[PDB]
Amino acid sequence: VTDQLEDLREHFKNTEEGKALVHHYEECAERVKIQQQQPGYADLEHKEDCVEEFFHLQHYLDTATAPRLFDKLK
Amino acid sequence: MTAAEHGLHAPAYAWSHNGPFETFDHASIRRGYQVYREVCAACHSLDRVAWRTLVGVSHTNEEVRNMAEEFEYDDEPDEQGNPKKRPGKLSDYIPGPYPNEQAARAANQGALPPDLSLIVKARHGGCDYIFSLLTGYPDEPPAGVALPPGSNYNPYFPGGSIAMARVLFDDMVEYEDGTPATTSQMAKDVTTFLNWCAEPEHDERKRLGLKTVIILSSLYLLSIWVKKFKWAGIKTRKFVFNPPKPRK
Amino acid sequence: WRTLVGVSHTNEEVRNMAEEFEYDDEPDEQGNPKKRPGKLSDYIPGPYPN
Amino acid sequence: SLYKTFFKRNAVFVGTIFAGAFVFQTVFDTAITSWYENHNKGKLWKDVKARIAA
Amino acid sequence: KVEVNLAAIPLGKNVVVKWQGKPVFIRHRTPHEIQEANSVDMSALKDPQTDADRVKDPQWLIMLGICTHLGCVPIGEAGDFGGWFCPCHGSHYDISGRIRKGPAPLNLEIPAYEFDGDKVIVG
Amino acid sequence: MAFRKSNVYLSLVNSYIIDSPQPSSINYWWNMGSLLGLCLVIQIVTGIFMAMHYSSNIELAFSSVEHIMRDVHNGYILRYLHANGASFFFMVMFMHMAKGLYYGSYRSPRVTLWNVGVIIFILTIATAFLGYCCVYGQMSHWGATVITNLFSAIPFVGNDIVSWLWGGFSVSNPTIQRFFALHYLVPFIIAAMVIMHLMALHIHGSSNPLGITGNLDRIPMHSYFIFKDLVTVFLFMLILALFVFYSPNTLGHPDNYIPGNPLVTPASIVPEWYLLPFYAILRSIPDKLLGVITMFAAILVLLVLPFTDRSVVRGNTFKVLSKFFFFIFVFNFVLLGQIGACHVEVPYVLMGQIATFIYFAYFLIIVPVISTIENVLFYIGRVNK
Amino acid sequence: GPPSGKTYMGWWGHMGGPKQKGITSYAVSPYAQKPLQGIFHNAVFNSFRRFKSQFLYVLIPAGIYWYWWKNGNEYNEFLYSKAGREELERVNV
Ligand SMILES: CCCCCCCCCCCCCCCCCC(=O)OC[C@H](COP(=O)(O)OCCN)OC(=O)CCCCCCCCCCCCC
Ligand code: HEM
Ligand code: HEM
Ligand code: HEM
Ligand SMILES: COc1c(O)c(C)c(C/C=C(\C)CC/C=C(\C)CC/C=C(/C)CC/C=C(\C)CC/C=C(\C)CCC=C(C)C)c(O)c1OC
Ligand SMILES: CCCCCCCCCCCCCCC(=O)O[C@H](COC(=O)CCCCCCCCCCCC)COP(=O)(O)O
Ligand code: FES
Repeated sequence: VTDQLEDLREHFKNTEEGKALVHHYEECAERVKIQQQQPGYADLEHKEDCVEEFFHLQHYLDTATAPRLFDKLK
Repeated sequence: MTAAEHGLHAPAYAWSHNGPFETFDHASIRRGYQVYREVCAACHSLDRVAWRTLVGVSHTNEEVRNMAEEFEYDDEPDEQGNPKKRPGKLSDYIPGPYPNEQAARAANQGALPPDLSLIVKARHGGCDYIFSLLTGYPDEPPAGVALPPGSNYNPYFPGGSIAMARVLFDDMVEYEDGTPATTSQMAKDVTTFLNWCAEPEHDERKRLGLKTVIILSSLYLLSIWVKKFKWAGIKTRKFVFNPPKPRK
Repeated sequence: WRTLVGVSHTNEEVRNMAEEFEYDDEPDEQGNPKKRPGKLSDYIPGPYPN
Repeated sequence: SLYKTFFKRNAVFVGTIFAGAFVFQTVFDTAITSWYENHNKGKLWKDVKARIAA
Repeated sequence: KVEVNLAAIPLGKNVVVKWQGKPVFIRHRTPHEIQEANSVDMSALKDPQTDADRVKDPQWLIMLGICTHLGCVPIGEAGDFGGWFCPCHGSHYDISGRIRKGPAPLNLEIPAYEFDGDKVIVG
Repeated sequence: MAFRKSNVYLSLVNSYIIDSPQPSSINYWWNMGSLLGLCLVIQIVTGIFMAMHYSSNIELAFSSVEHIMRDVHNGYILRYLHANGASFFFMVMFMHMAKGLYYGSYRSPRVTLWNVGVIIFILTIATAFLGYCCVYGQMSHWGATVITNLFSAIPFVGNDIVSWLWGGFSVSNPTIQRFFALHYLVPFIIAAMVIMHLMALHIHGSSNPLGITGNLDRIPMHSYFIFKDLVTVFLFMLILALFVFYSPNTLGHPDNYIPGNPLVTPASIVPEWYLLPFYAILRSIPDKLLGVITMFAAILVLLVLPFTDRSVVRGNTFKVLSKFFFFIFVFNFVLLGQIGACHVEVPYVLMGQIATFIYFAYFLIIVPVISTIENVLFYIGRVNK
Repeated sequence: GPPSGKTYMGWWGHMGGPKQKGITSYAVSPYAQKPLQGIFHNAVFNSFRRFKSQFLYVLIPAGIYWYWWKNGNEYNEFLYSKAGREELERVNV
């Protein structure tokens, strides 16, 4: 028996609202990967991370899977 | 503070002891101790919980006199002053795994793992934070975050970098009643147990609270009548003015 | 040990009388117990442990 | 009358306030415990104690 | 008064003790770290201060690590110069304990420590 | 004569709670004085029965609050009735200092009554603070560290006062052990200043919500306002019992359940919620010496209120402008209890500097100006010339 | 006991109001009338008349300040975003 949250978090990952967010976070994660390969990156002191785009994705799954999860658990 | 320094918000899980009449699920405290003893008893003290508090909550009286005789506490010394040990009893406390603070920071890479006896009431979020902290570990940090070496990411911790790695994987304990021991089942069981460790009065407080708001909202509604009864002479008192003759 | 300073012994005669005994230091960076020589802020140690 | 028995003498007015608060003490405590346990059937300890049947 | 010895503090370990109910941050330095400490110009700091008026015996580093903002805790041998990093607001500090990178407006203070041979009187 | 008048003790009971002629038009805001008398007995009786189990050392402070909440029979009742009841003290009292600020109860001949109000208010702030630092939580160690380090700003006598106040060199064992024997005491000084507060009231009697003379229609206290107080006693007991049994840790901070550690600072040190407006006045001035004064001036600016009110009518009941600007002051006081909780961040420093200017321009600028305009408008509205 | 000062309240009999004459005060016993005679039609019609008067003195002091608090709390959350770090560098310093 697999866990009850991760499949539930996978089910709300690929809805219509989630796929506009998990693509939007992935678009941030590509701009990081071309900034992390340019010269002079280690001494740049302004590094864009995608914690804001990850937080929008994680908060959407948090509101959708909060009232539904505890029905699954024994 | 940005959103990363503040921590992600802990969502509202539908616990079985929320609401003004629901008690603890005592079948999930007996299964919540077993996740404590076999996962996080290795590195977390539970300093304030006596063994006798578990008798009649989650375990019976014979089960705690065998759970407490595994450990060894200090006895008063013998006839020649040599320090001797003894097996525990019901009146002793749940012992931590580390003999002092510096032995705790030496094992867990500097960071001191906090005592869990009041960790539910000492965190903003409550049970929704302690549950979502354990099930909040991603498989990788978000792209752009460089953690310090030896620290783990989960976003619900304030600041991102926590020093606890993911200690809940599927079927790492085996329950005594055949419940499927997933991570979401196990994190739900400790968080109900650590809520009992923090609030061991949560069953009796919510039934004396029922006995009081019934009386103190029927005493209050009786006193509106006896106020209005004893004020009916002045509430309905009528004045008239016949202006006197100015001859005086 | 500090009350003996100035009453019946000097300041160096007590810093060489408290460094004969040994008291419990705070433990090291591995949590092992350790001892230290005494100082002026400690009490005169009794001869029996309990 | 009813006034002539109960509410006339104050010695028997507060006699049947205390005798009506002594009955109310044991009845309302039992009728709350018997409701609060029945609202949470399946979650209390004596339900877990019976369900450990091996 | 705390009386830690003149032979106990090692080179590459950052001692953090509670003297007088306050955190005191100690390291033992090398002679090459004296000129390494004040190598940055005073104009690249928000306060001018050299290693001379901060530490008397620049081999023996004695610092009080109550930071100027909240009193947060620097971590030993972390940061961007091999000194001390304050993860509370990102106040980077050197091996001389002066603010270079971070929003702390002043350097961390120095307690009145005195050498008398085979001891230091930190009081 | 009657025995309630002929005895030396009972005539003090008679002239205060039985035969005291109260005006027959006072609304339910006149019960907040009787609630504060009940809410003082709640703190005192649940202080004696709680301090029989409390050891005041720095090692056994936080460990013996948890001994109350775990090991004493009904100990969770006592600790929660008294930590929440202290937060209900300051909510009834803030509605008691705002009845009298609204209905003109500060004016003459009741300036003696108002000045014992500000003295009781200062000792009650000092009592609830000194018991907060007795739990030795994380917000209470770093509360006492931030508060008692403000007295290190007095010139040349700063450090000697603080080191006398701490009883050492930092907040240590003698500070917590003396913040208990003081905090045991000051309630008995409040319980004597309350008797010195009923004497200042009894010579001229209570006001009435119209602001006119109440010597014409007077009804006694017994069976009229005894039973009008029993309504709000049984209501205040009800809203306290929801906040004690059903949601006890709602008002307090969660960080106060961490045992107090002087080595690790918390995220943001805030006081308990009722000192939060004055903490935002203290934090607004970009100076340390002026902050200690202005946070103390904000309690003492209530004393210039009998001399700045330039109205010939007592109270704001029949006034349009001085009833609008009163509720701007109340909702400014709530906003200062919110900027005290936010961090020192843009723009909560321009807000906390503006919304502390409106706290002080109410007593010094708004009330003398809009009450002179409210006397020419009462005059030229009736006089025809 | 000593004689005290001149106060603006006396006691029963010499209360110190103006002399009043020709004011008749009829009142019935509370045992002969019904309490809660008008608890309805006062909780609906009277309690709307009280609310109709004193609510523009409470709402406008709470519609100036709640708009002020909300228009700062959503400017504080713009500065601490990824989109407002180029504005925070010019206002914090
Ligand atoms: C150190 C300095 C101390 C200063 C203390 C600062 C204030 C403390 C906060 C406590 C708030 C207490 C508010 C009480 C206001 C005074 C009582 C009052 O004025 O009520 C009467 C008023 C109108 O009634 P009248 O008697 O004037 O009219 C008679 C006509 N025949 O009736 C009304 O107009 C309605 C009353 C509605 C009260 C609303 C209270 C709001 C409380 C803030 C909640 C914030 C949540 C957003
Ligand atoms: C069911 C298992 C566990 C639970 C519920 C739990 C709970 C917690 C909680 C509530 C915190 C505090 C987080 C905070 O302050 O925001 C914490 C921190 C910590 N835990 Fe766990 N813990 C568990 C298991 C473990 C284990 C097995 C380890 C083994 C090494 C561990 C190591 C730590 C450490 C080192 C910290 C401190 C991290 C820091 O403060 O930076 N924990 N834990
Ligand atoms: C005006 C009267 C009082 C007020 C406003 C007051 C307020 C407080 C407050 C705010 C606390 C901290 C509560 C917490 O955070 O848990 C407290 C704690 C405490 N107070 Fe009082 N108090 C009053 C009277 C008394 C009296 C008369 C006593 C003792 C005889 C007393 C003894 C205590 C004790 C022992 C604590 C222990 C810490 C705790 O368990 O909360 N208090 N008080
Ligand atoms: C432990 C705290 C207090 C107690 C027990 C107390 C007691 C009382 C009582 C019983 C009354 C008569 C009932 C009433 O008029 O509402 C009263 C009136 C009054 N109190 Fe207090 N009081 C306390 C605090 C304060 C404070 C902090 C202030 C003002 C800063 C204050 C100012 C007044 C005023 C102005 C009146 C007269 C109001 C009027 O009758 O027109 N009191 N007090
Ligand atoms: C103007 O008209 C009035 C008016 O005159 C009055 C008096 C009040 C009422 C106000 C008060 C009564 C306030 C006065 C309050 C005090 C004097 C506080 C005193 C309270 C105490 C609890 C005194 C302390 C005494 C004890 C704690 C004794 C209890 C003993 C204990 C706890 C030990 C128990 C141990 C054993 C072994 C039993 C009004 O509200 C009012 O307006 C209507
Ligand atoms: C001391 C700190 C302040 C406390 C504020 C309390 C103010 C109100 C006190 C109420 C006492 C009521 C007695 C009146 C009375 O005896 O009238 C008596 C009879 O009244 C009653 O029978 C009332 C029934 C008993 C009420 C019990 C209330 C106890 C709740 C205590 C809560 C406060 C501690 C005489 O009334 P009569 O002259 O109209 O005939
Ligand atoms: S503690 Fe915040 S900058 Fe040093």
